[PDB]
Parts: sequence; C-alpha cells; structure tokens
Amino acid sequence: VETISTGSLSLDIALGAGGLPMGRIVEIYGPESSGKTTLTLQVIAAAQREGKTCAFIDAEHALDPIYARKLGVDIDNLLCSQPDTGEQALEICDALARSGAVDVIVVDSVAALTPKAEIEGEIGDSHMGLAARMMSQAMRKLAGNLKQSNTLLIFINQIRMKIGVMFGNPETTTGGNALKFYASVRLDIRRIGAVKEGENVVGSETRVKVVKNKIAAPFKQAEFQILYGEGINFYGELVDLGVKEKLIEKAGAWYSYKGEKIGQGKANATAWLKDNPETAKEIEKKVRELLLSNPNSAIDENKQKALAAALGQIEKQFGKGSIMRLGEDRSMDVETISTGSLSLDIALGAGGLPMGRIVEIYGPESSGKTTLTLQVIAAAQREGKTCAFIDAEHALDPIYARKLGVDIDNLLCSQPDTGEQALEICDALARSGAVDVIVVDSVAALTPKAEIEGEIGDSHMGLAARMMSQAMRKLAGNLKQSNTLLIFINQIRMKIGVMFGNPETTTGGNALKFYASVRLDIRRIGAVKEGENVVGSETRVKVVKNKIAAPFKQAEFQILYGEGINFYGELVDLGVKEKLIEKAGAWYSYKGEKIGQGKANATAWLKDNPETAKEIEKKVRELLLSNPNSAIDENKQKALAAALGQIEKQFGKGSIMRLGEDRSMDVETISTGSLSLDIALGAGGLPMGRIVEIYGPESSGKTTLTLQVIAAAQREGKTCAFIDAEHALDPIYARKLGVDIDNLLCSQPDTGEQALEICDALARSGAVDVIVVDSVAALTPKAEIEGEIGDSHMGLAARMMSQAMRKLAGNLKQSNTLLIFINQIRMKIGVMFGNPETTTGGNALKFYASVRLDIRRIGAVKEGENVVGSETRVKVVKNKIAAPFKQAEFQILYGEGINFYGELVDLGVKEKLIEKAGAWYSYKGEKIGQGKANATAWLKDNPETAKEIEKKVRELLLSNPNSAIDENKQKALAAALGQIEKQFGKGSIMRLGEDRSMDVETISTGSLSLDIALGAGGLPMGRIVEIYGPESSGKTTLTLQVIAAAQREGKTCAFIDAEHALDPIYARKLGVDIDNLLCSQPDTGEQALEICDALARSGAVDVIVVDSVAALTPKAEIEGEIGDSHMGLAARMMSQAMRKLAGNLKQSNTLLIFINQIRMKIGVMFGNPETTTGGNALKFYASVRLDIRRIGAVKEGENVVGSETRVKVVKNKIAAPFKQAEFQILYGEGINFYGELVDLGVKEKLIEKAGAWYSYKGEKIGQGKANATAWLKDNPETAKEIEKKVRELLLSNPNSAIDENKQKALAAALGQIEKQFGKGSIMRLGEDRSMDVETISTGSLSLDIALGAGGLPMGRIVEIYGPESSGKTTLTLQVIAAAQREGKTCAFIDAEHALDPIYARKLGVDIDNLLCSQPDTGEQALEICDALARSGAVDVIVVDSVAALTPKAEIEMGLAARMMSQAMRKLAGNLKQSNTLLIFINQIRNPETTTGGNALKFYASVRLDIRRIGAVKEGENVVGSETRVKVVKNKIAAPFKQAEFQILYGEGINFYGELVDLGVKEKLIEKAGAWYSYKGEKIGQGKANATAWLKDNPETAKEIEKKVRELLL
DNA sequence: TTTTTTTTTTTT
Ligand SMILES: Nc1ncnc2c1ncn2[C@@H]1O[C@H](COP(=O)(O)OP(=O)(O)O)[C@@H](O)[C@H]1O
Ligand SMILES: Nc1ncnc2c1ncn2[C@@H]1O[C@H](COP(=O)(O)OP(=O)(O)O)[C@@H](O)[C@H]1O
Ligand SMILES: Nc1ncnc2c1ncn2[C@@H]1O[C@H](COP(=O)(O)OP(=O)(O)O)[C@@H](O)[C@H]1O
Ligand SMILES: Nc1ncnc2c1ncn2[C@@H]1O[C@H](COP(=O)(O)OP(=O)(O)O)[C@@H](O)[C@H]1O
Ligand SMILES: Nc1ncnc2c1ncn2[C@@H]1O[C@H](COP(=O)(O)OP(=O)(O)O)[C@@H](O)[C@H]1O
Ligand code: ALF
Ligand code: ALF
Ligand code: ALF
Ligand code: ALF
Ligand code: ALF
Ligand SMILES: [Mg+2]
Ligand SMILES: [Mg+2]
Ligand SMILES: [Mg+2]
Ligand SMILES: [Mg+2]
Ligand SMILES: [Mg+2]
Repeated sequence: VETISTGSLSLDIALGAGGLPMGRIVEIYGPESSGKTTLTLQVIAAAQREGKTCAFIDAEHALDPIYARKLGVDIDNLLCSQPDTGEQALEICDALARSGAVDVIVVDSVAALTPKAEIEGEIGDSHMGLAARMMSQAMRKLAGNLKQSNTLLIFINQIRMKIGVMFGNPETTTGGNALKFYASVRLDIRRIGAVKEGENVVGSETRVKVVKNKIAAPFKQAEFQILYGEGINFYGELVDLGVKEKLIEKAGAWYSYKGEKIGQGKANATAWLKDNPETAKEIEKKVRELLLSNPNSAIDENKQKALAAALGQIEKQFGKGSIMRLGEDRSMDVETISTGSLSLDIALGAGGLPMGRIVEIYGPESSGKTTLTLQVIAAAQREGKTCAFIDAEHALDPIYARKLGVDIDNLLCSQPDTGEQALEICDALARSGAVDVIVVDSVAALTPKAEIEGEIGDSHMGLAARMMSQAMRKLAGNLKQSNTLLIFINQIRMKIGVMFGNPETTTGGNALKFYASVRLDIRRIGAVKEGENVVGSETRVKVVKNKIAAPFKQAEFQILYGEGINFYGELVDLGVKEKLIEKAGAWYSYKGEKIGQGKANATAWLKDNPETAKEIEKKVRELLLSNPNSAIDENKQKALAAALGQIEKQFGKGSIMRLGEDRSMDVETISTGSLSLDIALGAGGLPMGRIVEIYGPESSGKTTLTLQVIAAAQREGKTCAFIDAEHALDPIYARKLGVDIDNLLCSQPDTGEQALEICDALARSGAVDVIVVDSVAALTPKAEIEGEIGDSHMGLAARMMSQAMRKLAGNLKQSNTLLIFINQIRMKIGVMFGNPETTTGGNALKFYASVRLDIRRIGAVKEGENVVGSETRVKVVKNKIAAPFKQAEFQILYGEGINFYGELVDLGVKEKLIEKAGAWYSYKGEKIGQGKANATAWLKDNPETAKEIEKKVRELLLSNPNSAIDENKQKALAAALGQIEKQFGKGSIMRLGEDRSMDVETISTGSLSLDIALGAGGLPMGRIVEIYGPESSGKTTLTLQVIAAAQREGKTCAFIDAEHALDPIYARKLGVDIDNLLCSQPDTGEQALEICDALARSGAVDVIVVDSVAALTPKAEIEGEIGDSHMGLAARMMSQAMRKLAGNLKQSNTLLIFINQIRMKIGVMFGNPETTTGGNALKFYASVRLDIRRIGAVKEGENVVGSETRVKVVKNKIAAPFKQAEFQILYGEGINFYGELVDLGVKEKLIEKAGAWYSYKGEKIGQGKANATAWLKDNPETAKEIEKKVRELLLSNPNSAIDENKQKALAAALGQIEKQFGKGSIMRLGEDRSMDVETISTGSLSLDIALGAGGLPMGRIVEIYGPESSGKTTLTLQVIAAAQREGKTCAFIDAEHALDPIYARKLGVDIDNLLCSQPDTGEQALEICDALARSGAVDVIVVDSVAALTPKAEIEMGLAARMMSQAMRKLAGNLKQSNTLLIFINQIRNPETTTGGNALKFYASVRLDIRRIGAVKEGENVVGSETRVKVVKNKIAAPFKQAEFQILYGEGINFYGELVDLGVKEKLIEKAGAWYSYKGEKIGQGKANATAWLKDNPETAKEIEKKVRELLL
C-alpha cells in the first residue's frame, strides 16, 4: 500500500496510513458546500507538487479554474473533462486508468453521472436504478485497471434522504450500492462552523469522519479550517498539532519554538510558519513520525507517449474538446451578468451571477424574489441577451414587469401545466443555445404530473424531490454548454419538531442545494416612507452559497414599488463610504462641485448625469470587487424558432409565447363591494384567476365582505360558490346583503380534503367565477376527524394546504377563477417581539395569495342608543397587482352590508366633487341632502349620478387602473356537480336557496327579554354558543333554564359538569327533569370533549352544555405537577375540538353551550382587561356569545331573595349583535319569566297600567307588578297570547319509529362512552348518588343556619377572608375539631407558618391526629393538597393563607394567580371524587380584594367574609371578640345571610351564647328584662348566666338546639 | 431513485 497526502495533516493522521491509497477507489460525501471539491483539489495540488499527473471529471459542470489555481493546482497540467453522459465519464476514467499515465482521477459528483438513456429521455421518465446498474458495471471494470496502473480514483458524492425510513440514519448517497463496497476509504465531510475575522466570514470550520477504511482502522476524525481562496488552513493544523505534541510551547497567548517566540495568538504563529517554510517542514516531519501509524508516503517519456496516445484516443472516441488542460479551456472561464443591484454584485464577489450555472433565490413572501429576478432579466435584455420566464406560480404581472424596465415584447414566457413540463421547457430552451437567462418562478409551484392528476390528500411523498433531482442531473450539462443562466426562485417552509438552529427549509428537496453555484437569501427588513406613504421595501440579501467567490457577504438596498431596485441610491452610499463623494452634513459633493442636499437629491443628480455615474460606479467596483472577470445571431433565431415550435408541438398551442402578446396574462378585477377598498387595492378590486386571503379577529366582517364580493359578481352575471367549512352561513342574512341565494352554489364539506377537492373540481370546470372557502381554520384533515380529540396531527393541515396550493394555482388561472380563503387568527406563544398574531393552516397560503387583507372592527356605528353597525378598517397587507399597505375604512351596517354609498359621499366630498356647506351636501349646484345619512340615501336613489361620481373618484384615486358560450359552462357545471355528488354523497353540494338544513331553528333561553335581544327568538340549534361572566353571575342557572325549556318540549339534554359543582336538587327547583338529564363529571378536558363529540355524532342529544371551559384540564396537565408549565395546551386542545365539533353539531342539529370564566389580561391599561379561558378558537366558532352580569339585589325588605341580572349579546351570527336583556334571577325558582312578560306587555301597550293597577283587555289582573305576575302564571293561555304578540312585535328575525331510532342510538353511544371511559362516566342526574350535597358543621350554629344547608359542603372548595385577627384560623380549627369529633381525618397546610398547636388543642382539635404541613413553596403546598385529595383518606384540608402561597420562582406579575388558576383546574375534580372539603383562608388587600387572583372566586362553592365587630368584656378584661360572618357566595343555598357570634379566647366559638340568642329569637327561651326563662323556670339573669346554665344542663341544651335547627335549617 | 412540513397563550 502506497499513499498520497490529502492536503490536511489531521486527515492524513485520521486515515492511519498517512493519506489516500494509490490504485484504489475512494468516496467523499457530505452536504452542499461542505468542501468536497476543495478537498479533492488540495489532493490534486499535493500530487502535482510531487510530479504526479491528474485528471478531473467535472460532471457537475461547476469547476472554477481560477479558484483551483488559488488552491495551488497547476491549472495548465490538470486534465479536465466535462462529459456528456455518465457512461462517457466512466469510459474516460477507464481509458485514463488503462493508459498508466495518470496518477489521480477525481470524478465530481456521481450524482451528476447521468445514464445515456436518461439524458435522451424526458424529465419525469422512469429509468429505475439505471445509474445504479451503471455504477455496478463500472466498479467491476475499474477496480482491476486502477490497481495495475497504480491510479487513485476519487468519487465525490452527494447526500439524499431515504423516504419511508423512520428508524436510523435517513441519509444516503447517490448511485447505488456498488461504490460502498469497492471504496477502500470513505469520507464523510461536514461544515461545523464559521471562521471569522471579527465581522467577515473568511472560512469554514470543517470535520471529516473516516467512515470506511481498508488500509487502517476506521472511524477516526479530522478537524481543520478551509480558508476561502486559500484552501485547507494547513499551517493552522501544524500549530495545533505542534502544540499538542509539545514541539511548540504555548504560554498563555504566546507561541514559542525552541525558546524563540514565534507569535502571539494562533493567527500570528500560523503566519510565522508560513513565513519560515524550512522550520515548518521540520516540525511537520516530526509530527508525522510521532503520529502516523504506518511508515508510507526514458521513464517519463514513455509516460508522455502513452499519455498523448490515450488523450488522442479519448478525443477520437468522444469528440474534439472532450478532454484538455484546464488552463487553456476558454469555455471554463466564469462570466457574469449584473443582478440589477450594485451592492449585490459586490457581495457576489465576481460582480454578478455566473453564466451557464444554476442559481437559487429564496425568502419569505413579498421579500422581492420575482422583482430581483425581473431586474436581472431587464439588465440582460439591455445588453442584447434573450430571456425566458417560467411563471409556475401563475402570478406574473406583465405591466409591472414593464415598469421594472423589462422588454415585455421579447420576454419569452410560459405558464406550464405540470412541473415536468416546466422543466422540459427549461431543458429544451437550454439545448437550443438561443436563450441566455431562464428564471423558474417557484420550485414550490412545480407540481408533478401524478400529483396534479391525483386527488387532494393523496400522498406523493418526495415525488417533487425526485423530479428535481432528475432535472438537475440533466440540466447542469446543457446549461454549461449553452452558457445559459438558470435561476430558480424558491419559497420557505418550516421543518416540524426542530427546536435547534434553523427551522427554515426550502421546497423541492436537496438536489438544488448542491447544484446551485450561488444561493441567495432575500428578506424585507423595513419600510421606505414618504412621510405617510409606504413607497418601498428596505431589503437585505445574504449570499448563502457561493462557488465563484467567497460566500456570506451581504447586500442592502431599497426596492421602490413600480420602479424596482434603487440603484443610484446604493451608488451614493457606496460613493460616500469609499470617499469618492463628499458629505458635509446634508450636502453631497462630487469633485468639489455640490450635487445635492439630502440623499434624495444626490440620487436625482446621478440619475441625471449618467456619464459621471458610470465613472463613480467603475471606481466603486475596482475598489470593492474581490473576483473581477475579463450569421452569429441568425443561428440563434433559427434554433430559437425551432425549439419554440418544438415546445408548442409537444405541449400545445399557447404553452410558450412573448409576454407582451399574451392576453390571458392581463390582470382583470372584480369589485369588493367597498369603494375605498377597491381604491386601496390599487387595481380597483380583487384579481381574477388568483388566490386571495382575508383574515382578522372574530366578527370583524370577513364573511360579510366575502358575501358582498359575491353579490357584486352575481350582479354582473358571474357564477359563485361558497364553501361553508365553518358551518355558520345564514342564508337569510346572505340575501339581505344582496346575494342571489337561489344561484349561489353552497357546500358544507365533511373534511378539509373534500373542501379542497370541491374547489379543484369547480376550478377545473371553468363554469364558476368566484369561490370562497369560509375558514381555512375549519379545514380539518380526514385523519384528524376520524382520530380522537388530543391525538396529535402536527402540521397535517399545513401539509394539506401546501399540496392544495400547488394544484389549485394552475387550475384557477386557466379558468380565470377567483378563490378567496377566509382565515382566523391565532397567537404564537413565547413571542414578545413584534407581532404575536398568526394565521391558520401553515405557510403556503401566504406565498400563493396575490392579495392578503387584514380586516378589523375599530368601533361602533350608533343610532343614539342602538348599535346599528361596525366601523371597519381593512389593511392591504400583501399585494402582487399594485402597491401594498394602503388601507380602507368603511361601515358595515347590520342586515344591510357595507355602506358603499357612504364611502362614495366621503370620497366625493374629499375630492371636491360633492360640496359640503355645514350639514348641507350639494352636487353640481343642486342640494342632495342634509347630513351624511340623507346624501347617502340620495345617491342610492339616483344610481346613474352615483356611477358618474364613482367613475371620477376612481380616475382620480386609482394608481393601477384596469379594464353556445354559457351552454358549455352549464354542461361542464352539471357534470362537475354530478361528479362531486357521486364522490362525496347526496347533498354534498347544492344551491343555497333550496338547502333546508341551512335554515336557522331556535330554542328558548328561559328569558323572554333575552330571546328578544337575540333577535331570532332564542339560541340556534346545531351551533356553538358561549356564555361568560363574573362569579355567581348566573351562568349555570341560565343554562339549566334553557335545558328545562328544551325538556319541556321533549328534547334530550346533557350536562358536562367539568367544574364539579352541579347541585341536582337545585337543578330540579329550576324545573329541570333531573331523571332524564344526562350528566357527566369527566376526568380530563379531552374526555369532556370526546363525550361531546360522541353525543353529537349519535344524533340523539339536542342540547349539550359544558360547564366551564376553564375547568377543561388537558390530560398532560392533570398528570403533571402543579407548577409545570403547559403553555397554551388547553388552547390548542380547544382549537382542535372546534374543528371537529362544528361539523358534527350541525349535521345532528345539536346545540352546544360552553360556559366560560373571566380572567384579567396583565399589563393592559387600554380598553378592556378582561378575557376568557381556553384561547381564541371558541370566539370564532361561537354563533352567539353572551356576557352575563349581576347588577343588583332583589329584596323582600330585609332578605336578598334574588339577583338583578343583565345579559349583553356580545356576538351574533343569526341576528344583529349588541342588544341586551335585563331580568331577575330568583333563588330556588330561576329566571322570573312572567315578570318580563308584564314589563314587556306594558311597554308594548298590550297591558294597561293605571298607577299601580294592571289591566288586560279591560279586565283588572292585579295591583302591583307582583300580583300581575301571579295572574299570568295562573292564566297560562292568556300568557301565551300576550307572549306571542310581544314576539311578533319585537323579534327582528323570526323563525318558522322516529324516537325509537333515537333511543337505540342513544343507548349505543352511552354504552360506548362507558366502555371507553369507565363505569359511571355518564348517567342520569337523578340517579347519581355521588352528586348529592353533604355538609359538615362550621362550629357555629348561626353560621350553619346562614349557610342554608347546615354547614360547609363536602367535596367542594370554600374560601374564608377578612381583616387581620378576624378569626379565620380559629373558625377553621373549629370546623376541624367538629369533623374530628365525628371520626373524620383532617389536614392543615400552615403556609403562613403561624399555627399554635397548644392553642389548636384548647379549641378542641385532636392535635395528635391532625396532619400538618409547613410547605416551602406554593406549588408544594398545592401538590400536597392534590396528593391528599387523590388518596381519598383525608376528609377536610385547610390551607392557611393563599396570601402565603409563594411561587417557587419568587422564592428565587400574576405568577401566583396563574398558579392558583392551574391548581383549581386540577383540584376541583379530585376533591369531588374523594368527597374532600378544601378550605382556603385568604387575606385582604369596594376597594377591598383578595390575594391570588380570580380563579378561587369562581371555584369556591361558598365564600365567607369574617369580621371582628366589637369586644367581649369581663368588666375590665377583653376576653373575646364579637364576630360577624357574611355568606358572600353560595352555590348550595341562598347567599347573603349572615351570622353573629362570640369568639372567646382560649375557648373558641361561644356555642351556648348563640344558643341563647337563637332560643330567645325563636321564642323558645323567654326574656323578661334581664331574666331568662325556659318553660316557666328561671335559668339566669343576664346573657352570661343563661349561657352558664345551658352549659350546665347539656340535655336541655340539646333539646333547644334540636328545635332551633328544625325551625331554621 | 429519494423528504414532507407547524402548533398555539397565560393571567392582577
Ligand atoms: N471559487 C470560490 N471562491 C471562494 N470560495 C469558494 C469558492 N468555491 C468554493 N468556495 C468555498 O469553499 C467551501 C467549500 O466549497 P466546495 O469545496 O465547492 O464544497 P462542495 O464541493 O462540497 O460543494 C464553501 O464554503 C465555498 O463557499
Ligand atoms: N404589481 C406590483 N405593484 C406594486 N408593487 C408590487 C407589485 N408586485 C410586487 N410588488 C411589491 O414588491 C415587493 C416584492 O414583491 P415580489 O418581488 O413579487 O416578492 P416575491 O416574488 O418575493 O413574493 C413587495 O413589497 C410587493 O408588494
Ligand atoms: N345574520 C346576521 N344578522 C345581523 N348581523 C350580522 C349577521 N351576521 C353577522 N352580522 C354582523 O356583522 C359583523 C360581521 O359579521 P361576520 O361577517 O360574520 O364576521 P366574521 O365572518 O368576520 O366572523 C358582526 O358585527 C356581526 O355581528
Ligand atoms: N343551590 C342554590 N341555592 C340557592 N341559590 C343558588 C344556588 N345555586 C346558585 N344560586 C344563586 O343563583 C345565582 C347564580 O348562581 P350560578 O348560576 O351558579 O352562577 P355562576 O354559574 O354564574 O357562577 C347566585 O346568586 C347564586 O348564589
Ligand atoms: N394563641 C392565642 N392566644 C390568645 N388570643 C389569640 C390566640 N390566637 C388568636 N387569638 C385571638 O383570636 C382572635 C382571632 O385570631 P385568629 O383566628 O388567628 O385571626 P386571623 O387568623 O383571622 O388573623 C384575635 O383577637 C386574636 O388576638
Ligand atoms: F457538492 Al457542492 F456545491 F459542489 F454542494
Ligand atoms: F414569492 Al411571492 F408573492 F411571489 F411571496
Ligand atoms: F370569522 Al367569524 F364569527 F365567522 F369570527
Ligand atoms: F361560575 Al360560578 F360559581 F359557577 F362563579
Ligand atoms: F393573624 Al392573621 F390573618 F391577621 F392569621
Ligand atoms: Mg463541489
Ligand atoms: Mg414571486
Ligand atoms: Mg364568518
Ligand atoms: Mg356555575
Ligand atoms: Mg390566621
């Protein structure tokens, strides 16, 4: 075995034998730009340095001869070949091997070795493993020849992925398995970092692993630097190795050799060795002796004879220039084209993009990719070059291209049908030699033929990737031999599950990375502004890959809209920077002469003096470029025409043509229904044959806007379709907005794939003009719908959308169909920089949209009292047909739509076409109205004059102004419709007007005034409703009243008690049929929602209510600890739930009501700090949202007997929003329905009211509201009559074997739920014993009475709060004592660290059995609570001071609040299922509050306010505290009763004192002055003595107590 | 033969 150096010392060591073995095969592989070619050239250079002869087979067609020279290669003696086919490449290898005159041969890219059959055949033609069998045959033949000539053959290879492998390294290598076996050495090379000169990236930090080795041990590795334009930092290695081997001394930063200092810092020591080559050789020789395992490494006139002969043979076999010395190959010289940006041309090092090469440009949407591309085309055309543009994205604006200086009339342009077609056109144009630059717009849009013909949702895993890989193989050679530049534009995608480095990728696989000679990352970094107006984009381009000069330089410039790259701007900045242009303050000077004040003016001057500009530019280039360069056309036109004729013959008529003459490319627009929006869009409306996205918050007007565009289109004879994926379209409302309901095609699809397949089918028919998809957020993948809630389908919707765009874009353009996608907003978590808002469904839509609109409600339109419309703003956030970032403001008037004529007035006035003198509006001298309202009415009334004004407003304000047949449509329409129905079932698409299942049906809410407020008379069936409000505002109550009303009509209901706080007895009092109410207290939030889905799908349940989304705790959270962060886990759960539920609920006609709680949003001192739990999804999916609030007390003199209540309709999709209802909730009775009826009756003049007397139809019905109410309750028939009339008068939107299938399906779904989630997971409320309320005494009799139920409820949460020393702990210990006295087990969490055990004993606590904990952190305290709850062995737990519950992070805003909120979520369920009472004591901070946030307010079943109101005195001594407790919240009995008792110190609550007072109050104990008597017998004088007597007579005391309880409980 | 592509707030 004999070896050759690799050019790296550490690699030579890693290889064990000191280098690569002669007469063997070697493979080198790695990612793009990892240093494969470089390494290879370094081995060639080292070999040549020793008199060896080398050959380079550049199959990749990307060798830079000048660069090879810089790496020390003898260019003039390097044999070089750029072969046509892979077989040719390998035949040359064999011939060179057999000659015995070549020492090392390197083949650059086996990946580029294309079989002859493949080259000749089309792109997208199958030749399975043809390259593999070719390689296999080559090795067989080569191995023997290489050995007998002692020739080293190095194969460079690229990396590919292996699709379908979910188990081990997914990486592979090209060209099959043969090379693996035949290689004596295999090397894996990788770039592991950057080498930096402060700012500049000057090299690559590199690692090589010896992955296979037949000449020494494998698996050693080398690390070294590749310095650009220099090569392997050899002397760097030498320093490190020298130091490591103790030949070079290193004291701190000082390097020494043999006593003499050689440099400070690695950089300087390296420079010294470079400078002293003799000493370097000495050190190297020693390093090798020390570290190499093996000791390795007429006569030449026979070589030259045989060389010339083999060379002559190769040329005879394969043609003239098939092999030659690199130095003399002119076709190998790098030639460049300007990019249109001066600073980019500088960044690229060589002055522009290289001819005959592939270039990639990628970046986010609207970053300037197409623009840049067109600017390079314009520059090329300006120099007489010929260009072609492949518009695969179907979004090129010819007029815009012209504005950027493109010669539209000579730009070849193609909008190809398939990706293979696109690439076949590229190949054909390349091969012709008549086209100079070709740009392919979006590889992302290059859709494989099989994908286009397949359905949406069919998987074609890496079909585009393998297509691209085949394309590069074929294109690289053709492009070089024609000197044609090919630019690929690419989009960005996210790679999922990557939280390390860069999550960004590029479309179309890995091939392009490798084959690109330059890769550019372009980005918008800011706005260019003319004060107000955004007039351009501030832009940055990074040179991310570079094969013709150093990489990683960057350019910054402006893109000015409608003008292009600000070239002269760059020139000023560069001129100033290079001291060619002088800048004194704001004054710019050239050669002494002032050229302008401010950058703007200096720029204008250069534009004006082109000769001087050229001079400055020439100098800037000389100063800043690192790699500067230095019958004929009638053959071109002949070959061009022939290739063009060929393309048209192969792919049909208009498959390629001059842009200027393609009529189908002219942008045509449709009105949006808003005039100011049409103006904002620049072109006058939305573009036909394009994709548009509209997004914004809930109820911002997305659907409305969309329907207005449909209406306007229909008004012009166009055909429209509406895909209601959100399942929330109101046909009657659509009609009010002027939509032709009877001709609007409408679909409520089952899956997202179905929705998109329908879009495709409608597009392809060519019979539909505009299609709108309502909510991409609602487009649920098939796998997701069939899966369970909580199954993860990470980015399944995203990959679906990405596939859809690919297929849709082409079809929409060729049918001239407008597709509008509505989207919702989501928050992106962990983003406190810029904008936390996003959009659903991934990144594809951003890129493919020609227009993106951000719509927002910015205020209310008011008729004094009534909210009659929404004030609206739309921002044009993306625009491909005119400048972006303009905005529109208009009104949406409910039940009417966009106020188009309103805009017209304002615009008319603004443009001085309509005169406005005070309040009077005039047109052409004639008065048209007083006030905006009347002027609007006038224009509406005079449509001809309105058109005239509108036409003028458009002329004045638009920047981008515009301009058998139907029986084929109807034929194709019917066919596509028939197809859709055959594929997806009967009613899967139909005319809206005739879809009965779309009509809105309602259920009463139990409140008459609410039913009126809702406009439609109640809540809508088959929809989602949300109710939210503060604690005890009446959410559950309202809900139960709707259930009761539903049951009263024979409907079936279910209640999901996630809050674990439903009182069955109370539900009964509110009129609920307890025995038939399905009830569930689920363990996790996913379970709760899975039950909802299952009940919905059964079709046997009519209304379902979920009590507290706030209580819907994700499974991961429940199983995790308290204080574990599950940021937005509940939100993503809710978001998935809505997606699945919406469709099921509609198709079963099931109403789902979600109750929600309120939380505060921290750091918000602007508008409303209130929010709702569980994220944003529910806002969007709810058809009605209700805000309920307690606004006062209903009183029977003393007693609080009900709550005065207000409900605001905060969102409404079935009638106008923002109306409100006010009614009473009477405790233990419910909503006072007949009360409302009286008030409404009187208000509507149906019931007469003379003073206090109420009359109906002449006959007196009662004196006072109370009695009139009683009368209606008593005469139900008359009440119905009055109610019917009140509804007719006040509703704005009035409505209009069978049960044995229900019971069969119900039982089945119930059986299923129980099988899935365990025994008692759902049952009838009436028979659930675990739901009954059980109580524990508080230790105070009067408190037990105040609580109504006789004490605190087991399995619930209780809060006690009050000032310091008010008796909180005491009370708590008394409840513990009472519990222990009954054999219960108690625990005390002393977070306040202030429990006195001796005192607890005095209050009668069993100290020895009281579990006690003084926890370190709040999370620990609560984790202990949870653990004790879950054990089921503790009966009552008290936590002393939530105020003392300090979060873990704090012992290192609202951290405690979010902790408490998480705790309640987890505790509520566990406490109920163990029947454990948890009491929280709280402190005070009405200006009073409580610690630890809002959660506890909501979750407490009882809240107690305790207060010291005076002193108990033994003459002198204060011996106790006089105490008052108010029941401030109560879920088990009426609230607001109060107790008063004494706390006697060292004794506790004075129980017998209470007994006296109660006894006296109830007339059981007689009190004559100061004398107390029982049953005639005197028991004491003064309260003190009576108390002592009862204490002394316990039997009598029991008797009195028993009676007091019977009377007062 | 050879990758595909994000999800979504928390709470005085
Ligand atoms: N002509 C050149 N001028 C300056 N730097 C170059 C040149 N060619 C390559 N480089 C740099 O050398 C490194 C490796 O290049 P190369 O050996 O071509 O990688 P590979 O062959 O593995 O694709 C890259 O960082 C690249 O930018
Ligand atoms: N027809 C047009 N009129 C005005 N501005 C445009 C037009 N087309 C593109 N622009 C603006 O130029 C910038 C870059 O657009 P473009 O080059 O199409 O980006 P990309 O191709 O990278 O998606 C964006 O700000 C865009 O709005
Ligand atoms: N059927 C209807 N009757 C009355 N007003 C409606 C109706 N539908 C929607 N609106 C009102 O119009 C505005 C926008 O509604 P919509 O276009 O559905 O919002 P989005 O689709 O953005 O969620 C809201 O104020 C809404 O309450
Ligand atoms: N079991 C009950 N007995 C008497 N009054 C009750 C009962 N449950 C609730 N209430 C009262 O009805 C009103 C509304 O209670 P609720 O509907 O549970 O409020 P929310 O569900 O909004 O927290 C409150 O005044 C509450 O005290
Ligand atoms: N160990 C004790 N000895 C005497 N008096 C006490 C003792 N502990 C509490 N008190 C008195 O009992 C009353 C209420 O105390 P406590 O129940 O601890 O109030 P809180 O816990 O609400 O601050 C106060 O007047 C206090 O002075
Ligand atoms: F293999 Al390369 F640029 F030559 F990625
Ligand atoms: F790449 Al684009 F609009 F053309 F984002
Ligand atoms: F997008 Al919506 F109600 F339809 F907020
Ligand atoms: F929402 Al509640 F008591 F049920 F405040
Ligand atoms: F002493 Al305190 F609440 F004030 F326990
Ligand atoms: Mg290379
Ligand atoms: Mg583009
Ligand atoms: Mg909508
Ligand atoms: Mg409730
Ligand atoms: Mg205390």
